[PDB]
Amino acid sequence: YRSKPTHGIGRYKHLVKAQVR
Amino acid sequence: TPVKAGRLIVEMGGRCEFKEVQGFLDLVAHKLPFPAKAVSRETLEKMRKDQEERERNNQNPWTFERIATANMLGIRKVLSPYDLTHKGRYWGKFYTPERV
Amino acid sequence: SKTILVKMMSQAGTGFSFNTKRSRLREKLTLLHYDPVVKKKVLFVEQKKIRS
Amino acid sequence: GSKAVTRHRRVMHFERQKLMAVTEYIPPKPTINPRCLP
Amino acid sequence: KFTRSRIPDKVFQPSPEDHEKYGGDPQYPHKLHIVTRIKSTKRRPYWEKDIIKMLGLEKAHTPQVHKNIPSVNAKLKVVKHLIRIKPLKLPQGLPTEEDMANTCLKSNGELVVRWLLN
Amino acid sequence: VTYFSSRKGKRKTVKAVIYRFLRLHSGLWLRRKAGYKKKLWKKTAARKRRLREFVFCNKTQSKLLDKMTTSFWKRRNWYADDPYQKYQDRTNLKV
Amino acid sequence: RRAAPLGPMPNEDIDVSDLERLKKYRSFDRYRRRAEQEARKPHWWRTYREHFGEESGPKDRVDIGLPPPKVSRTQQLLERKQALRELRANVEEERAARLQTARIPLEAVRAEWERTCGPYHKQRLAEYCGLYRDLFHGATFVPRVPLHVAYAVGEDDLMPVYHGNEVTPTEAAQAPEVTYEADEGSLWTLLLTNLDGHLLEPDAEYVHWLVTNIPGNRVTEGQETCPYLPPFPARGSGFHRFAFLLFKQDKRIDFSGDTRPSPCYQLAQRTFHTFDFYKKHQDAMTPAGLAFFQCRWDDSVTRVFHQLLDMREPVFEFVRPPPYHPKQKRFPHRQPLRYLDRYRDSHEPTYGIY
Amino acid sequence: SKNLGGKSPGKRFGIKKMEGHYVHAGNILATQRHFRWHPGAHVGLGKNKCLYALEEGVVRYTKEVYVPNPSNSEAVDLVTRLPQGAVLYKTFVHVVPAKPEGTFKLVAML
RNA sequence: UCGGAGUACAAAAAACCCUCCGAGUGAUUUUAAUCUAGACAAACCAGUCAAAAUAACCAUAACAUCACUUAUUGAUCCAAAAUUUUGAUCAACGGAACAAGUUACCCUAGGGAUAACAGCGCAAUCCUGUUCUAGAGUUCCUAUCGACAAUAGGGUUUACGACCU
RNA sequence: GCCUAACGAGCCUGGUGAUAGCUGGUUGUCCGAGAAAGAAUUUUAGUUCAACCUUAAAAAUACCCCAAAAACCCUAAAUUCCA
Ligand SMILES: Nc1nc2c(ncn2[C@@H]2O[C@H](COP(=O)(O)O)[C@@H](O)[C@H]2O)c(=O)[nH]1
Ligand SMILES: Nc1nc2c(ncn2[C@@H]2O[C@H](COP(=O)(O)O)[C@@H](O)[C@H]2O)c(=O)[nH]1
Ligand SMILES: [Mg+2]
Ligand SMILES: [Mg+2]
Ligand SMILES: [Mg+2]
Ligand SMILES: [Mg+2]
Ligand SMILES: [Mg+2]
Ligand SMILES: [Mg+2]
Ligand SMILES: [Mg+2]
Ligand SMILES: [Mg+2]
Ligand SMILES: [Mg+2]
Ligand SMILES: [Mg+2]
Ligand SMILES: [Mg+2]
Ligand SMILES: [Mg+2]
Ligand SMILES: [Mg+2]
Ligand SMILES: [Mg+2]
Ligand SMILES: [Mg+2]
Ligand SMILES: [Mg+2]
Ligand SMILES: [Mg+2]
Ligand SMILES: [Mg+2]
Ligand SMILES: [Mg+2]
Ligand SMILES: [Mg+2]
Ligand SMILES: [Mg+2]
Ligand SMILES: [Mg+2]
Ligand SMILES: [Mg+2]
Ligand SMILES: [Mg+2]
Ligand SMILES: [Mg+2]
Ligand SMILES: [Mg+2]
Ligand SMILES: [Mg+2]
Ligand SMILES: [Mg+2]
Ligand SMILES: [Mg+2]
Ligand SMILES: [Mg+2]
Repeated sequence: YRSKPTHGIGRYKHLVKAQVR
Repeated sequence: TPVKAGRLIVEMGGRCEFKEVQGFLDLVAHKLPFPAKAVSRETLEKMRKDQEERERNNQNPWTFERIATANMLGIRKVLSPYDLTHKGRYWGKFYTPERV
Repeated sequence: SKTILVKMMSQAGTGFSFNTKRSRLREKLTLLHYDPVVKKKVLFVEQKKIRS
Repeated sequence: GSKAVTRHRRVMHFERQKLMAVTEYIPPKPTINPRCLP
Repeated sequence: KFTRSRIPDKVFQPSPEDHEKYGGDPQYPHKLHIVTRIKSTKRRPYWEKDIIKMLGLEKAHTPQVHKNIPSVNAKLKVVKHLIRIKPLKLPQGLPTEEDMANTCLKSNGELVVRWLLN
Repeated sequence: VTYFSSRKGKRKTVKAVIYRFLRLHSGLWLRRKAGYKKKLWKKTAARKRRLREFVFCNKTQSKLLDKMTTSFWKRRNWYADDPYQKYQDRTNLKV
Repeated sequence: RRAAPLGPMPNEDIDVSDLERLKKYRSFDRYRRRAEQEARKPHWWRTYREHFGEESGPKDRVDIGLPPPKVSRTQQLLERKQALRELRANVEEERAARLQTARIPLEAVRAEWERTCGPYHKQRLAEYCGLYRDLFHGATFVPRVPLHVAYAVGEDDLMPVYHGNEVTPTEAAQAPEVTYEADEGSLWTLLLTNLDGHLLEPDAEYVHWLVTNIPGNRVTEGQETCPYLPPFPARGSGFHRFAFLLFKQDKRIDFSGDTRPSPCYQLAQRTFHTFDFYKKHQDAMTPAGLAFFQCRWDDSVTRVFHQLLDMREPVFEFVRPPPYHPKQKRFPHRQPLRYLDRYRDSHEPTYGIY
Repeated sequence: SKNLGGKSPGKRFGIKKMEGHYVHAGNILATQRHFRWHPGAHVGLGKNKCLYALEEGVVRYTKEVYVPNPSNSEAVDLVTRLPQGAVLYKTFVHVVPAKPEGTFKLVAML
C-alpha cells in the first residue's frame, strides 16, 4: 500500500528494460 | 503552454550589464499575461533571502501554515487540501509574494 | 465463418443427447464424451442439426 | 459555482478572509528609530 | 473533498516556555481534564458531533471531568476547537466520603473540599 | 387481485402464483430459477446446475405472494409420499 | 501520504542505471537458489515464517552432554587429502566412473557416518520428533556414543531399533539387547520411556525398562530398577514414541525412591518425569545415547492390557469438529431447498400433536 | 455522439477480508482482475483469480519472494533477464489455521 | 444492451448529448460430469467462485485454451422437436403476440417543472478607456494612427442559462 | 359551409358516481419520534423494490477506533479493517 513502509517492494520494471554515432 | 508562479520564461546572458537587459525586458514582462519581472541571479537571491528573513522575523505568533496544519478553529472546513502546501501565499492562479 | 449447432446421440445404447457447436464447412462430427447413464467414455456422433 | 482557478480573484469565504487578516505579516519595530540615533 | 484531519505530531510537542506560559508542571503531567464545550456543534461535521455527544459535552458551559489518558486525548484532539480544557487541581486532596456533599468546583479549576462550612 | 368478488363477495387468488410457486407451511415460498431451460448449450455446467437448483424467496416476495393467494393455499397438507413433507416445518430457528 | 522504509529495501543495493554492464543470471535454478537464500533472512516486514511459527526463531539451546572428541584438524585434513589422492590415482575407478557401473559399500559408509557425524543427525532428528521438548523442555544433548538396540523376533530374526523407526508391539514384547562401545571403567544407566500414551496426565510419561549401574557394556549384569513392560499403545491413538536414554555416570548412584516392585504392573506407580529424574540425579549422569522408535496398536496390545495390566482395553477414535453453519435465517434468500437440511437434528419425521 | 459504450458498472474487484479477520472455509478473501494479491498457505485460487480460504483461521498478508512456475515462459524470461542481485517480491495472503485437525475421544472400553 | 482505461490519484460505489478503445464472435482439441460446505456481488430477476465425496483416464491434472479475455448476449408465455432440447437487430436490448403520417379546423387536463416578448445572471460577441512601442507618418512611436500583446470598465446586439410570470 | 344563437360534426336521455399518473379542496386540542432520492420501468408529471424513518418485540454488542495489514512506473487530502 502507498502509505505503508513496504510500498514498492515488488517493483521490478526498473530492473529489466523491454519496450550508434 | 501552462506556466506556474516562480518559473523562468526567457534566460539571457553575455558580456552585458543588468541595467540595459532589465530595461528592455521589463516591456516583455509587462506584455506577458501573468505578472513578471526582469530578474538576475543577484536579484533572485536577494528576493528569496528577503522572503526568508520576513518569514523568520514575523512578529505575530499566528501564521497560515501553523493554523492550517494544526486545524485550529476547524479552518480546514473553509480551506483546501492544497492550502496545506500553498501556506496561504497562492490563491488560484494568483501568487502574493508579501504573504510570508 | 458461420457455425452450426448439432445434437449428438450416444452410441452406448441409452438415449442421451447433447448439443455442440460445429463449423459448417466440416464433415459429420464424431467425438468422445461422457455418458452419465453408463459413466464411461462413449463415442458420440452427430445425429441432428438444430440451429445455424 | 466557480472553478478553483479563475481570472476574477475568486472572492473568498468570510472565515478565510478573517484568517488571512489575522495572519497578516507584522514587521518588527525597534524601540528607538536608529536613523538619527548615535 | 472535505474529510477528517490528521494533526501532525509536532503540534503536540510543548516548548519549554509553554510550561511557564500556561502554568503547567514541566515534570509531572496533570491527572484529570476539566472539559467545557464552548462552541456549538452546528455547521460542524457529523464525526465531530458524535465525538461531542460521546464525551458528555452535549450541554454548553457545563464542565465535565475526564481522564488524562491518550484514549480520550485522541477524541479531545479531534474536537479541540470546540472545547476548553483545564487541569483539575486539588488543593485539599480528593473528596472523602464525609465531604462528598460539601464540595464545589471553582471557575479557576480547584475543586474545594469544604465549601461554605456551617 | 380481486379483494371482493362480485358473486360470493370473497377474496380471489391469482393462478400464476400457484402455477409457478410452492409454499411450505412454515411460510417459505419455493420457486425455480428463471431461464433454466433456455440455451443450455451456451452455459457452463456450474451455471446449469445453479439454474436447476430450487431457490427460496425473501420476506417481501413471500408477503406479496401471501397477499395474492388465499387461505386455502396456506393450509396444512398431508399428502401421500409428499416430497416436501420433511420441509413443511422449520426446526432450530433461534430468533 | 508516504512512510519511510523501516530498514534496507531488498533491491536497493544494485544500481538501476547502466543495466547492460551489470551482470545477470540466465538460469532459473540459480535464481531459485538466490530466492531461497533470501527467504530465510530475518526481514523487517511481515513474513510467512513469523506467522506460521518459526519457533521463536533462533534459540540458545542448553547443551547437557559429553564434549566432542578432540581431533587434530591439520592431521585429519592431511590424511583425507592423501586418501583422496590415492583413490584418484587409480585407473579402474576412473573406468568404472565413466562407465557408470560402480557400487558402494553401504555398510561401511554407515559405519563412518555413525562414527563421525551420526550424532548430529540423530540430535536434529530428535529435535524434529520433539524428544527434547518433552524430556527436558529446555535442554538438548548430542548422542556422542552410538547405541544399537535390537529385539529378537525369532531364532534368526532380529528387529533393529534405529532413531524414529516403527516397531510392532508383538515384535517388542520381549526385552531387547543393547550394545554400545565403552571401556571397563565406567558406569551407565539405560531408560526406556513411553512419551505418549499416559491415559491420565498429558504432561507425564511411562517407564518401561530402567537398568542402572551397568558395568561397561554388559547390561544384563547390571541391576534392573524397573522390570520390562511391553509397549501398550491405545487402539485409537496410534504411533506413540518410546525413547531409549543412555546416561554415563562417574559415581555409583544408589537410590530407593525410584525403585519399583517386582511385578510393577500399576500405571500409578509407573508414572515418570525425565525432567524430574535428571534434576534429582543431574550431578553424576550425563546423557550420551539415544534410540527412539514409533509404535502403534496391534493384536498383542489387548493381551498386554488384559493379562498383565488387568484392565479393560480403552478404544479411542479421531473425531473431527462438527461442520460450521451460519445462523439460520427466517427467510433464506436464493438458498437451495437443502438449506433446511443443514439445521435438522435427525432425519426422522416428528408429528408434534398428530 | 462519437463516444459510445463508456457506461458499465464497477465489478467490485477488491479486498473482502483484511488482516486479522477470522474466516471459515470457502470464504472469498479477495477478488481481482489482474494478479494483485497472490495466494499463499491455505488460500486457494479460483478460475477468475479470486482467493478463497481453504481452512478456518486468521487472514494474514506478507511480502515474500516470488519463484514462478518453470513452465511459465513469460515469468521465466523475466527471471532470466533479472540482474544478479535482484529477487522478485509479491504480496501473499495466508490463512493461519486456528482449530486443530481433530481430537482423540474415548468411545468404549473393550 | 455488454466490457476496458480516464473522470473516479490510495477499500467499494459513483453521473453528463464527457474523452478514447471495443462486442453481438472465430480457430483448435484436453468435448470440459454428479452432488454439496462456505462465500462474492446484488432492490428483485439474474450473475460469479468453491473445499470434501462420487464413475472413467496418469494410477502425480482435468479451471478447455488463444485472439488486451474482460464483453461475444435476451425473462416469462407460447410454438416446434422426441421427452431431450431448440426458437427473437423481442438491438426501444427487464422485452406489449401483431399498429404510420398530419392537424393553422382543432379540443381537454396541466406546466413558468418547459420555449417565443420583457425582466434577471454572465459578458463568449458588442462597446469604451488606458499600459506596451515594433511600424506608417520624408528624418521623428505617440499631429493622426498603430499589428503581436496587457489591463480595467459598461450592459445597446446576437448567443448562453431557464430564476419570475 | 348550414342542419333552432357553441357543428372537424346537433341536442336530450341512459350507460354514468365514465375515466383521469393532471389541477383544486380535504373540517377538534395537546404530546413523541421524524425522512431530499441507488435500480428497473413507452420511464423519468407515476409506481415497485433497496437504503433511511415510525410503531411494538427479542437479543448483543454497537459507533470512536493505536499498532499491524490493503500492487505492480510517479503520485495529495485521506480511506477500508481493527484492540
Ligand atoms: N420466435 C419467438 N416468438 C415468440 C416467442 N415467444 C412468443 N413469441 C411470439 O409468437 C409469435 C410467433 O409468430 P411467427 O413470428 O412465428 O409468425 C410472435 O407473435 C412472437 O412474438 C419466442 O420465444 N420466440
Ligand atoms: N423528499 C423530501 N421532501 C421534504 C423533506 N423535508 C421536507 N420536504 C418537503 O419540503 C417542503 C417543506 O419544506 P420545509 O418546511 O421542510 O422547509 C414540503 O413539500 C415537504 O414535503 C425530505 O426530507 N425529503
Ligand atoms: Mg501583465
Ligand atoms: Mg463548486
Ligand atoms: Mg578439515
Ligand atoms: Mg467506466
Ligand atoms: Mg453505472
Ligand atoms: Mg456483501
Ligand atoms: Mg474435489
Ligand atoms: Mg424500452
Ligand atoms: Mg430498458
Ligand atoms: Mg441491468
Ligand atoms: Mg389555411
Ligand atoms: Mg386548454
Ligand atoms: Mg425541476
Ligand atoms: Mg430576443
Ligand atoms: Mg413586454
Ligand atoms: Mg429571455
Ligand atoms: Mg417581468
Ligand atoms: Mg453567458
Ligand atoms: Mg463586465
Ligand atoms: Mg519609419
Ligand atoms: Mg436591458
Ligand atoms: Mg423557469
Ligand atoms: Mg436547473
Ligand atoms: Mg345548435
Ligand atoms: Mg374522478
Ligand atoms: Mg406521469
Ligand atoms: Mg417534537
Ligand atoms: Mg417502500
Ligand atoms: Mg490503523
Ligand atoms: Mg471494533
